[PDB]
Amino acid sequence: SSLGWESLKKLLVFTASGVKPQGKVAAFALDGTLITTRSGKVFPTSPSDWRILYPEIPKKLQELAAEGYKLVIFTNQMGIGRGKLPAEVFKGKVEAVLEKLGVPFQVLVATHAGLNRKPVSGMWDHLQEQANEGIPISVEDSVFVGDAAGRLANWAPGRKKKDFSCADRLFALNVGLPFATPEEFFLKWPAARFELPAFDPRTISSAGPLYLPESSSLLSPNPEVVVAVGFPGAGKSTFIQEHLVSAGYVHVNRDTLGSWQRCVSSCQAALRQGKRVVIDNTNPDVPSRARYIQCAKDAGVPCRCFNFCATIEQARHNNRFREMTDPSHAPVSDMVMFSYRKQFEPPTLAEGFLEILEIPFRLQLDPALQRLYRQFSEG
Ligand SMILES: [Mg+2]
Repeated sequence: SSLGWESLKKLLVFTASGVKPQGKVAAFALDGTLITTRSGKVFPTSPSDWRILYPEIPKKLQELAAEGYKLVIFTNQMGIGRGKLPAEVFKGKVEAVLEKLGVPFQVLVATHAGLNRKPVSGMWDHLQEQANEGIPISVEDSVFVGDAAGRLANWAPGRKKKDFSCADRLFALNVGLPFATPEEFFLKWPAARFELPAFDPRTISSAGPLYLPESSSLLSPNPEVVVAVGFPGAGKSTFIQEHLVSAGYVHVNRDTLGSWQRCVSSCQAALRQGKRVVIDNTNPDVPSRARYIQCAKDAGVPCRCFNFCATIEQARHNNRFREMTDPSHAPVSDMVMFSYRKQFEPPTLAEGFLEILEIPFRLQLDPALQRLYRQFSEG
């Protein structure tokens, strides 16, 4: 009898009869890799809407098992976490697929966004640390096979669409696994052309200066207004807390003050009191920023802009990292991200700023969290 299903926080694991721990793994995505629709539709019409993708598949799997590879599936199924796909039904579909494939598999299912969702390596770490009886797995001798491979359109007849995702290729990259597409692997087709995301989080450094120009000072001894600018999730608020509010700057958040009449009133009152003020908002465009410049000008104090360099990709990456690691994080919607980008006009001295400091996007974190930060986290 099979050890069967285990249900964890944001993970399902199935261990078939005959699964043995091994020092090397041949791992597979499920949908689009081992199976596709029987119906010939892009998306399955029922739980039973599947067939084995290529008849070459079972033979390769038998060869792999005979060579000592532990056969494993790593499948994203966020429809389960979203409530659109019942777990108990998906479990049944998997068991039927495994029956048809005719070999013992261990299956890991990422039901939610976060640490377990490919390309993040959570499922690999669960396999290694919890589900392989303490046997170290040689990543160099293993392989991951999947269809979310970032391929350009037309790698084969009837593939006018590029891959929906690069999550499978990126999962392999994060873990250090050799990677192949189903057609490369099962069919021995030549390598398909693919693209990787433009932002590579492995390139993120703690290095470099905190701000530029370095000859400048983050603080002023006299009243002033600092206007922060940068994507939400860029880490503006954390920076502003650490360096300005800790130094006694009055924190101004337009969102929470109600009107402008009140935001500018707050600013003006702080300035009369001999205080320095920081505007901690996205402030993407000239009109957003002009209200604070005018406030400063009226009070006769300098206005400076702190321009956070994070790109949209870096911001979204940071947002996903914080969602996975920080229980106080307010998740930023893609709606607000792309909205900001639409509105963004870079700050210039012409608007009326005394100076503009650039704040490079830099790695802030426990060593483990640093390893996690350098993982691609979206396909
Ligand atoms: Mg797939």
